[PDB]
Amino acid sequence: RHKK
Amino acid sequence: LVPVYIYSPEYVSMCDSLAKIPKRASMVHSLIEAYALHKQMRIVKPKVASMEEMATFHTDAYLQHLQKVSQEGDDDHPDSIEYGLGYDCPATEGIFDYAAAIGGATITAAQCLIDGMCKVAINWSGGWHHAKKDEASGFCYLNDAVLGILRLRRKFERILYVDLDLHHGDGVEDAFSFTSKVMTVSLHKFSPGFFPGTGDVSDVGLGKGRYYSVNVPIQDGIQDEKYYQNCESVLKEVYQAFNPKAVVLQLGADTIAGDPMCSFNMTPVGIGKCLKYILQWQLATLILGGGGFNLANTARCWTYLTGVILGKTLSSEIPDHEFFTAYGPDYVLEITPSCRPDRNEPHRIQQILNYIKGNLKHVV
Ligand SMILES: *Nc1ccc2c(C)cc(=O)oc2c1
Ligand SMILES: [K+]
Ligand SMILES: [K+]
Ligand SMILES: [Zn+2]
Repeated sequence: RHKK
Repeated sequence: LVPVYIYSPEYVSMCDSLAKIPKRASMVHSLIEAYALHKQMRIVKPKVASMEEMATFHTDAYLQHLQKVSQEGDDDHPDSIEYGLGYDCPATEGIFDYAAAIGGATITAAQCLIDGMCKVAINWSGGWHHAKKDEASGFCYLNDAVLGILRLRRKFERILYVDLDLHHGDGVEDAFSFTSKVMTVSLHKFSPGFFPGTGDVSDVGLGKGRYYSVNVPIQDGIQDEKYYQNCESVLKEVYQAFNPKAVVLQLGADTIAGDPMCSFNMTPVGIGKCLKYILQWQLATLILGGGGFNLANTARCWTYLTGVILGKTLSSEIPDHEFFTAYGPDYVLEITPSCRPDRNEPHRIQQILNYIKGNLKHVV
């Protein structure tokens, strides 16, 4: 999971 | 033969409520209206997506959780983290109504294309391509793009999805990863640590849908000419091999110079050329927005692109309107690229292109  | 323009004052007000892009929908519409382009299009009021329509892609468990935290505004629900709600996708009050409005708007545009009312249908407030069936992601709560494609499947046997957003269209790709009825093509920044982190050229889909997913990894600083020539070559091979009957085009403006994300270095003209190449196919085409975090620039881009669809040359000077003061200090439609290098090596670009050509040979 990445942060946008 | 006149393009459809999805709009209603209630719809724009709804889209204005997004925390990540406040008032952007109004700015986009007002600039289009200021250029009097809405008079050259068929304005269609969008309907709200029903639970069942949304359930064509999203799970009931997710939709019910989304609706639950929406009515409350509960940003502290113990289940929200696993459902993708958090920093990127906060549980804003009425967020379910917002997402249902956007989904329905794209479905409405798709229905207009099915009914033969138009050849081009436009929903600039749509294009939320990160959302998965049971998870919000990257400012996307509901994947209106997928919903639109599923609606188009009623009439069109093969659908081509083209994603020119800065980020990888992972949600749309994942939705159709196992099918050959829909081909996804995403041009995006691909670099470790950059959202969403997926979409390498080696990603081609799974099972029966193998080779029916196309990814074009791109580095920082790419400008109009290199981007278009790279986009044209890929789309040319894709069109030959896949032979689509309908096109869904995501045009996120976060690739445009001036965007705070400061990755690509595009102008709306470069994107316009990609758009013109697709329109040349003369297929039923659903136009979506997406990213874009320099609001005035995003309005500049999508207004210019609207003119491209209408085949009109817009005045260089921004006409007076509600948000005129936000267009300083030059107050012109054109956008100037930044003075930073293009990190894309020409040999790597050709290398990626040849890899894609190799993959598309399996598409028969
Ligand atoms: N993913 C992402 C990146 C940057 C952000 C800022 C600067 C503000 C915000 O509210 O959310 C962001 C999300
Ligand atoms: K993209
Ligand atoms: K696919
Ligand atoms: Zn984006």
